[PDB]
Amino acid sequence: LPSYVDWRSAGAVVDIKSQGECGGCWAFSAIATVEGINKITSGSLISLSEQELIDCGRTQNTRGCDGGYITDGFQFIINDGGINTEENYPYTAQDGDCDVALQDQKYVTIDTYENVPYNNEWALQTAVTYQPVSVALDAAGDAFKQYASGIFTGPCGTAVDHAIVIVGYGTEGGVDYWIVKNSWDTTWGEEGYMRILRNVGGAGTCGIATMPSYPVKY
Ligand SMILES: [N+]
Repeated sequence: LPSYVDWRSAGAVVDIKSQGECGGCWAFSAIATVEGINKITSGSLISLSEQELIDCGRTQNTRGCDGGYITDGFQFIINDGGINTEENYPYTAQDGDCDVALQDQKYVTIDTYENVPYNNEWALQTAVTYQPVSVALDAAGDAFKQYASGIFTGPCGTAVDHAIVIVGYGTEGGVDYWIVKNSWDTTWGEEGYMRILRNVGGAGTCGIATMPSYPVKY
């Protein structure tokens, strides 16, 4: 595998978004990876609707702004036969009525999704080499909330509660890192992104390797 991977350099990452107070990061993350795979496969980068997942994708324990799971985001897209764009069904940071006319308007599709073997940074690295990957990490501590720059090393636990997207990896000064796209606007981290310590074992830094998944588009 390569020593550096950055999906931004390949035109496969939409500009940073901001989720506000709604706890819909599960949607932010699933959408970011679907945007990525769509670019890779079709050659065109389109910003997709997190709002549609929040409003129309409620299922089991995935309940809009109340929280949910990345995989239920992928499953919504699969079961619906597609997803609409950010421009057509814009984000409001609220739990709303699913707009069915907009739900029926489908521009991008995926075929299935896969889970990366949990707690295995090598398997995660391999997956990131081919496409952006969705992950969840423990973002509850102030160190995470306060992050402004550098390769973050913690402190943080491994009981995940915030979904984000890995868009690459690299090494600098002998220190391996993952490049993470967050949905907290460009005013958090390095213009909206974070570099976080890689190859630490087990669940990874802040549990970043404990529950990865990615969409598949043949
Ligand atoms: N849709």
